[PDB]
Amino acid sequence: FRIAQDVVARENDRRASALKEDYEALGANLARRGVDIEAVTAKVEKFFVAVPSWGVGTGGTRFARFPGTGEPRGIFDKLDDCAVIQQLTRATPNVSLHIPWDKADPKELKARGDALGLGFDAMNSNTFSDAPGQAHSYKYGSLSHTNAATRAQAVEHNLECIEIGKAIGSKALTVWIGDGSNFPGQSNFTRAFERYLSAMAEIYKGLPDDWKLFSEHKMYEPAFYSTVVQDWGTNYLIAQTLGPKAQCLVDLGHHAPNTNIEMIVARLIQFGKLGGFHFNDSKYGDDDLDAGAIEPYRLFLVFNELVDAEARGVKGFHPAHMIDQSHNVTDPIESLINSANEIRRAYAQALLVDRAALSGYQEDNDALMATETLKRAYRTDVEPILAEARRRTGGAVDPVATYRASGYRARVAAERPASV
Amino acid sequence: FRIAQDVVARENDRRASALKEDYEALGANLARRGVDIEAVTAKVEKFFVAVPSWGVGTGGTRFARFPGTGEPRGIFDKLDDCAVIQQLTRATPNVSLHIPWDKADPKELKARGDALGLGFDAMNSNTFSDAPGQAHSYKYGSLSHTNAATRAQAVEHNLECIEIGKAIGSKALTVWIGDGSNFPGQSNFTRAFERYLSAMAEIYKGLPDDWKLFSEHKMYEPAFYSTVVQDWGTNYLIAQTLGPKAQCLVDLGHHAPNTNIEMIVARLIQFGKLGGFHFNDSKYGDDDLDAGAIEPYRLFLVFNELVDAEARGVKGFHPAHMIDQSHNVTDPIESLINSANEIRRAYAQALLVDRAALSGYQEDNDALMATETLKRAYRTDVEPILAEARRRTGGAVDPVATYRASGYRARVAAERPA
Amino acid sequence: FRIAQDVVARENDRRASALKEDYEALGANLARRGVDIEAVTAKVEKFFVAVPSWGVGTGGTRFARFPGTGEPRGIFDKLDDCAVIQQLTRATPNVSLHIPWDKADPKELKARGDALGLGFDAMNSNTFSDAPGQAHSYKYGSLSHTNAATRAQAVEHNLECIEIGKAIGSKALTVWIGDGSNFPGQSNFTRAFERYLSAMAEIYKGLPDDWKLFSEHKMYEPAFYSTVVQDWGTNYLIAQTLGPKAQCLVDLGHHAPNTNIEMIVARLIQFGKLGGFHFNDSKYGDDDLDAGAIEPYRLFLVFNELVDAEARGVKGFHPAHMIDQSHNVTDPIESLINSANEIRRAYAQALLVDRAALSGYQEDNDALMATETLKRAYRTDVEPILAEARRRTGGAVDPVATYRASGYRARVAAERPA
Amino acid sequence: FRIAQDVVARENDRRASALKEDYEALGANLARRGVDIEAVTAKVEKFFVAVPSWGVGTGGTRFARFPGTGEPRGIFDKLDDCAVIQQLTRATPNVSLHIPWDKADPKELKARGDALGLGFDAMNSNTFSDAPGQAHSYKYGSLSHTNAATRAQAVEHNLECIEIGKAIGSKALTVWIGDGSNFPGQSNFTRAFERYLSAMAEIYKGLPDDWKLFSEHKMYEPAFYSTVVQDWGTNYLIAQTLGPKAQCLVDLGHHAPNTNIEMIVARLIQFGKLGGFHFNDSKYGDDDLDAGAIEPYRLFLVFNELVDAEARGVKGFHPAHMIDQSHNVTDPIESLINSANEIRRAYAQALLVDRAALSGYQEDNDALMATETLKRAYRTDVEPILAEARRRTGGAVDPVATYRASGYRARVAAERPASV
Ligand SMILES: [Zn+2]
Ligand SMILES: [Zn+2]
Ligand SMILES: [Zn+2]
Ligand SMILES: [Zn+2]
Ligand SMILES: [Zn+2]
Ligand SMILES: [Zn+2]
Ligand SMILES: [Zn+2]
Ligand SMILES: [Zn+2]
Repeated sequence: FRIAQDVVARENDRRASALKEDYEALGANLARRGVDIEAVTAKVEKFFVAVPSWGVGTGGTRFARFPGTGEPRGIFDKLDDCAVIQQLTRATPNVSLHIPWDKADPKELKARGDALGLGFDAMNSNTFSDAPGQAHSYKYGSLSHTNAATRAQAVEHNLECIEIGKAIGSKALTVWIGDGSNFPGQSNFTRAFERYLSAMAEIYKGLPDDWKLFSEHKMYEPAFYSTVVQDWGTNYLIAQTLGPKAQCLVDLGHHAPNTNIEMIVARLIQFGKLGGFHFNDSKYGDDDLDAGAIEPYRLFLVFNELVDAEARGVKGFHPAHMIDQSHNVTDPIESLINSANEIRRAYAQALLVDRAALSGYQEDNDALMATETLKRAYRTDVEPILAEARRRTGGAVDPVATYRASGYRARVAAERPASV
Repeated sequence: FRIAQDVVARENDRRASALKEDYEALGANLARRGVDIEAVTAKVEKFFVAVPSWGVGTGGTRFARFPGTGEPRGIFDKLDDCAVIQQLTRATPNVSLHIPWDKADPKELKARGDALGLGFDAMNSNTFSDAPGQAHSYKYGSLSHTNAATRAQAVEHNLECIEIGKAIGSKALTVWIGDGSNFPGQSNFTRAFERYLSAMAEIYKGLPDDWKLFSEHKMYEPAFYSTVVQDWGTNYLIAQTLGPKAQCLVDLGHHAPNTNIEMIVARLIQFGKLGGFHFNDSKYGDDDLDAGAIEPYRLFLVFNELVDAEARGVKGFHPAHMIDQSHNVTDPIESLINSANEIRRAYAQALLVDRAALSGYQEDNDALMATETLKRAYRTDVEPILAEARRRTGGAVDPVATYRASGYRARVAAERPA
Repeated sequence: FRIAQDVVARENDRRASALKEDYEALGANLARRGVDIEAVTAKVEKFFVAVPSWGVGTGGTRFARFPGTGEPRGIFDKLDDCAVIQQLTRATPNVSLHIPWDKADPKELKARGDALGLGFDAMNSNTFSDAPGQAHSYKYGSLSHTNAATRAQAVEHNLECIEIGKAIGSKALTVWIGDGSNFPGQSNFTRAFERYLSAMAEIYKGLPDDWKLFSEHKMYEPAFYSTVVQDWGTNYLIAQTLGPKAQCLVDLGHHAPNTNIEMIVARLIQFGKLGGFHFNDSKYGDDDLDAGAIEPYRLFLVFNELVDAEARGVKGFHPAHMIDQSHNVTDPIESLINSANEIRRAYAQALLVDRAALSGYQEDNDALMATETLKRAYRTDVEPILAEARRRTGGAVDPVATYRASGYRARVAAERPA
Repeated sequence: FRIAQDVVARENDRRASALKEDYEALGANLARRGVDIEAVTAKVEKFFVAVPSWGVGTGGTRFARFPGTGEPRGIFDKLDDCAVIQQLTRATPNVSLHIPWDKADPKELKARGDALGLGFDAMNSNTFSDAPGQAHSYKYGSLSHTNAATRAQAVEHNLECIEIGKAIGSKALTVWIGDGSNFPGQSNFTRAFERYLSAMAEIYKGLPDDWKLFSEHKMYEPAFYSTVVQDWGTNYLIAQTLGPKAQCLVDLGHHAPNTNIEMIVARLIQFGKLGGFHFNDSKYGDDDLDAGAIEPYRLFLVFNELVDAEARGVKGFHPAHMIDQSHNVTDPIESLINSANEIRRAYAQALLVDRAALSGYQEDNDALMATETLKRAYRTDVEPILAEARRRTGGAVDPVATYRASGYRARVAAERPASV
């Protein structure tokens, strides 16, 4: 236990009356709306989202990285911090690894995860940066590089990510590369895409029967003119061409300005190619900010589509969700905790939508009442639901508050010497 | 001849000397670069782009419309003006009609075209506005409207466009609707798209083998929250789903800010779904401005993908090129003329690209030289070639100058009600 | 009374039981946060936003207009509909008129307003479209047109607006123009701005001592390349140059993609040039959609700045708020009603912000808690406070429901032509 | 000479014939247009743009950095590299330093400059990153930070930059900070701006009589929610508040999507607050790509505004232009060489515009001929002019090729230690 259980008990107990009071008042409100709070809380308790191992360390920009105290160094420190998030929120039982950043003895990794109450989600390859001793540089690309040997090296690396994953209980490989161009003419759009497809096919072959291969699109950065896997369009083409085990990941901040992202999610669901959604928020580009800190309604609308599919069924709908953020000015553990909270909030509110009435208003072209139908769910403060769900599953009523009272940050600060 | 042949001759002779000097100098420059200027002029003389019948009249915004003098009244006046663009540029031999705005007797349309020296490009259906006497309003959609009757009506209108088209020489149906929503929840994305797909399939059945069914995506406007056919991604799903004769249409100004459009072009070409282009320029949204008036380089880069397609030997690749612009503050004829000129300008520069050298710099990851290889073609002032091509084919060295020296605007201003 | 009072009371009783429960519960919740739900309600009852006389009529785009039943015709019909919005929501006691659209005997407008329980807000001049019998077209601009006569005509019209407003009680003139260019070179940015400044100076001279002159910026549309008053930066230059009675209007959907609108509001407030805010919502451009229907948090954040201004004790702060929306796919009356409610919602949420706690987290750079302090206020469902505010002031608990139960649309649909 | 003269000579002679044919042809074409080419060349050979010392090193993103061979070791190697750019383009006689990065004995900096034929442009302060031993971190800001001692520390640093500048011949301080917030509520917008204005006033107070203070706006990055100096509006307010010596710097890639940047330039000129223009090119955000590589027409339109200023007779307009770019996938020296060329290219075309005819078309609202009048200039290939200008001033007819023929990169690669 990273956080002392008595601390959690103590903090949860001092707030129990306040929680009960809010949970009952909201229950009566929902009752009058033909909604059983219990059924909502039970689904909220089972909604999980994978945490990225690299998310608990302080992020930065090309201009600077301002570390806080107790920076986790290495996958072990990182797992230890991810455990706090899971313990207090009970919404992140699985961690997503990144190779080579988190390379370590498989057996040791698994053992550490099991001891912490954490599992492992999709593996993440890295061919957007060069590692020491690497024979071929990825400066000009990897899987789509013009040099065959470089592509081969990129493919072999992704294969190794699978072998590591197979050994720790993982069932998928996410592939996000920087590949693209910064100048017009630098790359031949079609030929680079062909090279990419060809290299991905080889990785696809190394896929066990129960594994999936996720490709992630991004409009720009690190490439500033063109990017091989630039949008969900190219992303769909990829998934369809690779096969059944290949699907597309939709990362909120990876789209052009004003893009209707929730429609992209619905389009992928329909054609059974939505592998999963990567949560974060943005205002300008791929800001990788805390989920819901900028546009919480947008987040709700995305979840509205997920819930529609989750309820109405849909062939091939088994999303692998993950938070992908950079925490440059906050305590990384606190931001991930509140972001996971935000993700469950949007989920919970999506569950309140009256699907029948909505469908009626859409059929009648009653736009005002259709949008109002969503707003009724969205405007609902489901915090008591999120907190109770946490309380019933070993979590903290108020995660951040509990995390602060535990002095966890100061503790790892004493154990982890900083640069200065 | 909408324009007096003597006016054309006078204004050409007035610029002949200068064109000879410019053409020979560029000819010499290109020879040093290993390019035969005659081979380019020959290709430029063959590049054509369709003019929109509805682009010959002054356009407007939701705030106002400020018509100029001699506004065309009806499709026949419009064809008369389109003939001027063709006569002077020799690059716009085909007119794309819009129904029901251009509804008229087929035989007459065909005859007028033949007399003016104009053919007919793709037909354009219109279910994004209610025509008088219409049974069902498209207020809430057409091909994807929730009401079955409204959808059938829209389907029927599209089939009718095909009938009118067969009788006048058209070989394609362009489908662009405003279908979408302005509010979250108003529509169910998936079901709306399913309806659209079923409707389009019905239209596909009635599509002749010598025709192409072009669907056109747009991010927003008229719909401000979501649009059924919002981007090329959906456009590809549509075309793929519909059949070998269904292709995607790419309108330059119909994309999200900063979208790399030339890549969209390359992607569609690779999967054989690039039906054609709708040229125009923009800076903010779907501004429908004169081609290359805002970003001429982007226009060159789009054409760079087109010229590369041919070089890479892509089979059956014959995209239909059409200009889709609104002229709110200029003489629609001059704009269209210069827009067509700009399009040909971009194409000619693209032809100057040293494909071998570019391929070499791309393989060796010499980004600087690869970009400079494109710039060397783009920086070349190809006006001499554009002017010569026009001259050798009956056009004007300086189209707009000739157009103004004829007093055509004043003329039709006196023949048409103000 | 446009809406039968028996209906208003019947629909309120029908929901009076559920409301009391929700109200008491929120009251209890707020008390635990050290907030007296009555003080909040008291201030919400006093928050007003003006309604545009042109907003009650169905809006459209350059592609089509899909009118509904009983479309109002003329100012008097529009005032009748605005009265409904005011009666049910009690948040729109003032109407903003637009000339020449609403030109009519001032004495009559004044009387009809007093009878309907409506006042008149800022006047709106119209030089972005031509009226019949107009001597000079505004095709190429109005207050900044190169033609002196045209600028003079634009100035007189605005002066005329001031006069009509002086007779009906208005205290401000709002000037939004389309003036700009669609092509590079068409306008000399500086010369054009100079002309605008000089002309606005003349309109300023016709301002009574207690009036305000509001200049409204807009990035683009109808001008697609450049706009004389393109952003708040240029807007500030205008207000600072004209004088103390000149201020800037910030319209939500008139900004570039991703712009931080709330910072703009704060900057203008800091320098005393925030004349007022124009509410609506958007996703792509100047969509003019219902306020908060797309991005409610942004709406809330704008109000957070408005509320903080009072908290810091900004002197002379009296913004003239107004709704500026286009309703193309819903009953205009219904949309304006929910827009006004959404506005009050953001306002009430802004009031719930624990300023002491917030400044505390800002001071010690506790970003996470600072942002959570806002969220605690924003996430709070204040509908009961809004519904209770309307009930106590003669409005409806569920305005749109009451409106639909009254059958008002069918009524005016019968009294008015199709 | 960084580049041997026999090489520059040989390469020039190799291209003399083609240059002669293209220049004389163009000259004739211009004569037929009523333009004397010699007059353009004479103005072109005197147009200078300052080069950033931090631009001759390979740049990177927050994802990776892929250095090339011969990366400059310190400021002295960097000046050496800038000397090559100057020798070959003859368009970048001045270098802009960045403190503390370029810290060194002012006497030695000045001496190396004079020795290489380089002058020093605007000084650049750095409070967007933490240098060793600071009493306070700029993590949450610098000049607008809530902590008084932190702001005082940033102020002092800027004053030190001025002292170094005065010792080496600089006449200005460029201030660009990262200050802002990544979360709504994190900063009180107004309080932060007030703190920034007060602090900047103190820096202003340290300005010599003939120095200028340039404040540079930027929409986002590193801050992803709000930025203190976010746009030209805020920038104008700053310059007007500080005084006559304070002006605004306009960096191309620092504006929101679709922004009309040329108008901004016009607006700042009209009110006398355009201190200078930082050149680069972009497509998505602050891409910092080679100038004119993405949108050459927009570059031309910016110059059109600069030149129209002289046409309208603006007095005392002497803007301080600088290139501010990041070269992640090219030889920095080559990218800087071609960017400088592109800038002179756009400047030359702007000089070719028929202002007389243009003012006529603007007055009678002939939109079409007005736009075509600019195009007739922009479409003109002025390369021959740029090349001749370089030949006349000791530069190379084709800088990049001459640079490659010299083998300068391999030479410095064998002299400079790669970081380990
Ligand atoms: Zn991701
Ligand atoms: Zn990302
Ligand atoms: Zn189109
Ligand atoms: Zn269009
Ligand atoms: Zn407005
Ligand atoms: Zn507007
Ligand atoms: Zn800069
Ligand atoms: Zn920058």
